[PDB]
Amino acid sequence: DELSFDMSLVLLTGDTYATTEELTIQNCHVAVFDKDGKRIYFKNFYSKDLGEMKTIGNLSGYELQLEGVRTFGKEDKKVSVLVVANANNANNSPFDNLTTYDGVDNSYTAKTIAKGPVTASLLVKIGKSETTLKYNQDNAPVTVSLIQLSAKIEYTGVYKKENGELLEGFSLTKVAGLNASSKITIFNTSAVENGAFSDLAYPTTKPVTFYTYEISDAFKEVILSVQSGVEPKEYPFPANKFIKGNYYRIKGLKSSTEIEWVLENVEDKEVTLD
Repeated sequence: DELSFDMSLVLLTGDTYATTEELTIQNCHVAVFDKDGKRIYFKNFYSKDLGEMKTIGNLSGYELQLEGVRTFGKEDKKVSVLVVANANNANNSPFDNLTTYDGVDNSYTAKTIAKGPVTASLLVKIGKSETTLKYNQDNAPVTVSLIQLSAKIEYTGVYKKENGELLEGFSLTKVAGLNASSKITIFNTSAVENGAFSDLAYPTTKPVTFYTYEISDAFKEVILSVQSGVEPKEYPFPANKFIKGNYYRIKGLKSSTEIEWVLENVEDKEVTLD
């Protein structure tokens, strides 16, 4: 005795600061679990399966079909669906051998990915939703709201404190302390939860907009090396201020003395300085 369901899945990347690249999903891993956290179904989707990015004004996302989710037929069955976007390998995902959501061995909560945020169009997103599979009844769509597992950081230069005029020079030469490792079951876009850490090199193209996974250690720093004449000076920021699913701007204020740095949380419209 066994019944088979097909689920309609909606992946929402955004609900106007994120670029089309940063909203792109090229591949994903979808996992379905029972009430006890046992994985009953999983599927790895790629660009031909994900289809096109649908957009209705302010909203944007992808539609997916989960064919052949097997149950054992006892009316309604409450389940949860977890989506990990842009972390798959060529033909499979690193999560394929994870048989439980929360467990001691081979679990999604224990899983750490070490592939750092570098490409805007291949940024990892994660989401989880709870639903009920209605037996011998017509299907209904289930939406999964995905968050950005990385933080977005834009260095916008050094300005004159007196008039707000942008100064020439003050080139970003180095960013040290960016994180390339992360947990995949953390969804709070307001608190730092990632305990995983490994060094993420600052690209040789020295970009002004760059990414990192969260850093929980209160003693870790993200250090910016900006030109101040002959030798570039180091400027440290608390690594735990950059939370996943947020966009930040680093601005400096020159006053013929030192530089007064400003950390802005763009979506929240908040600023933090000394």
